[PDB]
Amino acid sequence: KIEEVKSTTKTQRIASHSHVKGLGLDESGLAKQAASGLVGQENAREACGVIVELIKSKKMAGRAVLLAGPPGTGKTALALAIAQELGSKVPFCPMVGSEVYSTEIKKTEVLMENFRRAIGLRIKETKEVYEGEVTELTPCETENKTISHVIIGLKTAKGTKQLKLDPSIFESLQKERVEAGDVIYIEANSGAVKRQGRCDTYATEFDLEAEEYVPLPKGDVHKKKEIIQDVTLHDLDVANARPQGGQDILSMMGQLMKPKKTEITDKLRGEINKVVNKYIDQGIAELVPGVLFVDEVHMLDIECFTYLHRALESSIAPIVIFASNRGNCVIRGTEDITSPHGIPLDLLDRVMIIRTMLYTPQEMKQIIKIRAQTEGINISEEALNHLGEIGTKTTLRYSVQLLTPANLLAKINGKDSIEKEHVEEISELFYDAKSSAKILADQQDKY
Amino acid sequence: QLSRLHMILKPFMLRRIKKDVENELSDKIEILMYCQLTSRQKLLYQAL
Ligand SMILES: Nc1ncnc2c1ncn2[C@@H]1O[C@H](COP(=O)(O)OP(=O)(O)O)[C@@H](O)[C@H]1O
Repeated sequence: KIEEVKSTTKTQRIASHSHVKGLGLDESGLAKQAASGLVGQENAREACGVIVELIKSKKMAGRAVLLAGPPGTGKTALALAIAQELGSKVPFCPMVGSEVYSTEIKKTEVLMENFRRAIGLRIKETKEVYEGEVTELTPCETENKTISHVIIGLKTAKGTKQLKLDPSIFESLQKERVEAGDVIYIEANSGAVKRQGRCDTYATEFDLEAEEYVPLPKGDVHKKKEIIQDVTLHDLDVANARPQGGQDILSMMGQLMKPKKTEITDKLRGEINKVVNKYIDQGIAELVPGVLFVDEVHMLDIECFTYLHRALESSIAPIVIFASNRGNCVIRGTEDITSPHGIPLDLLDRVMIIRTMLYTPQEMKQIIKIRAQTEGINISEEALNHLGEIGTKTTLRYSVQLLTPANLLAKINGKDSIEKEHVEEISELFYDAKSSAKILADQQDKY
Repeated sequence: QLSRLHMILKPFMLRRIKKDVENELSDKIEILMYCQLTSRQKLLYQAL
């Protein structure tokens, strides 16, 4: 009769690009007027439909596209649209142009770390494991005393079996404090041992106890399973740089040291390339190269604008997306040479420039309405028009910013929607980047 | 039809129900409870 429901988990927060859901193109390759949260920029959204096909062709390697335009014109919005269109499986690497300055590794090497992180890989691995409750454990002895064999009895639901294992497995078992009656899970690819606690049968033995009890495992004592794994080249490279696998003492104690980055040499990269090629030839490894997104590219030091010449002419380097919003500026680290967008001409010749233009007042209202319905606020027509004129006066970012506090004041006094009075009062409370400049230049002598 | 069927089945059948025989039996309370599907459930429902 009485219907009751429960819902206590909170929703996700709203970012600055939470409404962009795709490029919103058509099958013919043209650009709509308003689709998937994007309006306008037809000449730029159409040019981004070529790029997604270029990514999905898995053919080229070492192509760069540079999005250029005034601030607030939707560069990174287009980049996130491309990333959303390409799907989750394709690896996407966000990056800021100011991250190449590090105190541990050189500027040049971070670019490689990001390139190798951009390229993905899919592996179909097979792991054979022995699981179950230990019923008997015995270390064998031989001539020096040393240990040569380990005898382990594992009892699953199906039954029990006895196994002879390498002394390294015995060392790992003694390391984890494994006795009889404790459920264990050993994998034979790496020799790792995991203890889950005593069996559920030994529950009433002790009135007071601290160990957790797991039920008896079901299935066979020894079994192999297939695991599908998504990895990148940079994961293999970093794992082989400072290894942590294995049950020895060198890697165990390397697991505890401070994780400092290191400069990977060309030899390890080449050997990893050979190994992954061998994996591909076996019909298991599938390559899925992705996209690296470099934002604010205009502030890479000249030592990074020039290594990219050799870094992009490679046959492995993925597709790189640049983004800049600067005019004829001086190149950082040069103090004498000026160039468009800060990027030098020599590197600029290797990129395809996607021009971006400023927005018209008509699209401003549509963008504001889309953002308002994304946040979850209701705005009247006159208030939306007033926000439109405000945006035409200063910028659309300011209009988007004003949407939330206006709703706050609207819901303070019982109103359910934003009115013109709320927008005007908010515009009075907060200042623009240009009005504040005026009131600052008026009193410049006294600051 | 229904009246004819009731007349036909009236002689060689009985019935009591709960009011005739329950002299002290609290009326059971029936409660519905909607439950929302989780993330994984939704990924699978989408696949389906
Ligand atoms: N075509 C568009 N459709 C929807 N929103 C847009 C569009 N272009 C820009 N925006 C919005 O404008 C805001 C600022 O633009 P942004 O993407 O940061 O450009 P830039 O990187 O050049 O400053 C973003 O939050 C974005 O949501």
